Amino acid sequence: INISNNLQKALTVKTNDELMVIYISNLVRSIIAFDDLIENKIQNKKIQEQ
Amino acid sequence: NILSGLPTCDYYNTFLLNNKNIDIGLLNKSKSSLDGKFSLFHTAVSVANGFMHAGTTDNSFIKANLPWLGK
Amino acid sequence: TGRDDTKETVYISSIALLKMLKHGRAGVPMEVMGLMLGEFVDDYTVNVVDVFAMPQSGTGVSVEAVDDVFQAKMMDMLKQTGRDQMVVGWYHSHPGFGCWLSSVDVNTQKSFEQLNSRAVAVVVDPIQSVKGKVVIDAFRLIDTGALINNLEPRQTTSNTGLLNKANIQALIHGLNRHYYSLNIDYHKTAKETKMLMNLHKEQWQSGLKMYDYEEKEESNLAATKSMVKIAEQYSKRIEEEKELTEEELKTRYVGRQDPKKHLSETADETLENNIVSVLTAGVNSVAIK
Amino acid sequence: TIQLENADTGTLDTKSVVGLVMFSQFWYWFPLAHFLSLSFTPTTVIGIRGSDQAIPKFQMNCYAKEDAFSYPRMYEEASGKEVEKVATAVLSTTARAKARAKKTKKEKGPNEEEKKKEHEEKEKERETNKKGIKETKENDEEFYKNKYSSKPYKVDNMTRILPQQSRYISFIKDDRFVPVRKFKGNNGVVVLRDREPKEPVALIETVRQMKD
Repeated sequence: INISNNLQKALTVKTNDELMVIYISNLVRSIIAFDDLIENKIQNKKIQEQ
Repeated sequence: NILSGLPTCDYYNTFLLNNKNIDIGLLNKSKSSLDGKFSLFHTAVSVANGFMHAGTTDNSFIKANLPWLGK
Repeated sequence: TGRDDTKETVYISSIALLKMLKHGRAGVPMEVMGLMLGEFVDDYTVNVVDVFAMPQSGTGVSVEAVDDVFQAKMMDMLKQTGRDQMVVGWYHSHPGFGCWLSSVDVNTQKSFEQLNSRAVAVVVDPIQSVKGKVVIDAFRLIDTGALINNLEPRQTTSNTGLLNKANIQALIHGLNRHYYSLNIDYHKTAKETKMLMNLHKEQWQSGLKMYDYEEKEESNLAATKSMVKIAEQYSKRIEEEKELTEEELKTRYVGRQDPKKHLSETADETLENNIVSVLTAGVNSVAIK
Repeated sequence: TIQLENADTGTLDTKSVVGLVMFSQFWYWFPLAHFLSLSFTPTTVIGIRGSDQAIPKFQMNCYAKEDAFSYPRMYEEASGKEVEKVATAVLSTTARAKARAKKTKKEKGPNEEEKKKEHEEKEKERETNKKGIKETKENDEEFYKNKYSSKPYKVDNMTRILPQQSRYISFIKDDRFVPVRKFKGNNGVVVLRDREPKEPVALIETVRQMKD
C-alpha cells in the first residue's frame, strides 16, 4: 500500500509539471494572438477589393 | 393536370434545355487522359459526363465519344 | 461478347487456414503442397472449406508432383463421410520467398485452370509468419490472349475493394505478364468464434490463482529502485526547459524518448499491478476462510 | 442544386434521401451510382401565366450586386511551357554578351538625343517620364460575398436563380405579371396573375410537346 502511495504521488509530480508546461504554451500563444488582430485588419479590405 | 405532376416536369425540361452550360472541353480532356480500354477510367468518365448533361435528352455525349464507347 | 469475369475474394475458413499453416511449417525447407476441397458459389465468393496434404517430392512442386492417383483415392475417403464436395484448386508453400508463382508453378496452375476456370493458387509463407500477421495471398491465371486486349482493368471494376499488398518485387512482375491476385477475407460462424477465443482453463482460475509473494517483493524492489534513476535524469534535464527550441534541448541535455513520459509509464505499470496484487490477496483471505 | 428539404414547408423530400443513401453503395459497386440524379433537383423560379399555361418572358427585379454570379469556366494553357523556356534563354545570353553591349550604349544614345526616341519626343526625359508614386489603394468593387446591394438589375423568367439569391426577387409593380398572393420567396413554380388577357407577350411553350 505504501509503494502504491509513492507511485500515485510520483504520477502527480509528473502531471503538475505537464500542468505548468501547457500553461507556458498558453502564455507564448498570447503574443501571437495580439499580433494576429492588428494584422487581420489589412487582409479584410484586400479580399473585398478583389 | 397540375396534380398529376407531368406539366411541372415539362416546365422543368424547357429550363434544363435552354439555359444549359457545359464543358465541351471536358469531354476531349477526359477522353485523352483517361482511356476507354482501361475499364476503371471508362467507368468514371461515363458516370462523369452523364451528370454533366443531366436533365436534358442530348446526343452530345455519343458524338464526342463515338470510338471511345466501343472500346 | 465472350464471357467476362470480374473480381473475386477468396474466403478461407478457420479450419482451412490453420491446416495450411500446420502442413507448411512441418515440411519446410522442402516445398509442401496439397489440394483445396471447397465449393464455388456467386461470382465474388470462392469458398475454401478444407485442405488436405499431398505426399511431398524432392522434385519440389511441379506438374508431375501433384499426384492424381492419390487424389482419386483421397476423394472416396471424403466421399463416405459427407466431406466431399468439389475441388477448387491447389495450395503450396514457399519458405523465405514472397507470395508469387514460379515458372514451374504457372504450368502446374495452367492444368488446374483448364479443369476448373475458377482455380486458385494459394501461396503460404511460413518463415514469414513470425510476425503478428500471416502473409497469405492468392493468385489466378489470366489467359495469354487476354493480356493483348489489356483485360486486367476488367477485373478491377465494380467496387473499390481493399487492393491490399503485403509484398511486391517479383509479385508485380509476374502480375503484368500472367495473373491477377485476389484479396482474402476469412469466414467463420458464431460457433467457430467461441472455440477460437477460449484458449484458457484460466477463466476462473486466474484471479484467485496468483504468484508467490517473493515475486511481488522483487517487482516492488525493482520498480522503486529504477524510478530513482529516471528521476535523476529528469532532474539534470529540467535544469533546462527554458532555452530556445524543444528539439535542441532534447538532443543536448538528453530529452530523448521523453524522461517525463518514461517515468509516467514505469509508475503506471507497477501502480496498476499492485492494486491487483492486494486485490487478489485480500479476496482470498476473506472468501476462502 | 441538391436540396435536402424545402425551405417553404421545412419538410424532407423522399427523392433526395433515397438519392444519397443509394449513392454510398457506389463504393461497393461501380455500376450502382446513378441515383445522384434523384438528389438533383433543378432550381429556378418558373412563372406560369394562367391564360395559356405556358411560360411568359417578363422582367422581375433583383436587388443584388451586378457581378457576383457567372457560369464557370474553362481551363487551358500549356504554351506557357514553351514561352518560359525562351525567356530564360535571352536573359542568360545578355550576361555572356555584356562585354560587347557596354561599347554599344556609347554610340546608340547620342543618336537618340539629337533626333527622337523613335517617333516620340517622350520617355527619355527620365527613366520613364514620371518618378512619382504609382501606388493606389481601395480600387475596384468592395464585394467578395453578395452581402446586400441597393443596386437593381432585371432578370428574365425561367433563368438559373440559385436558392441563395432567390429571396431578393421582387415583382415589378409597373409590370402586369405579379403572383396571386405575394411571393413564397423560394424556388418552385409560382402562378402569375395576368391583369389583361387583351395584350399578349411572346411565350415559351412546354417543350415535351415541341419534341412530338
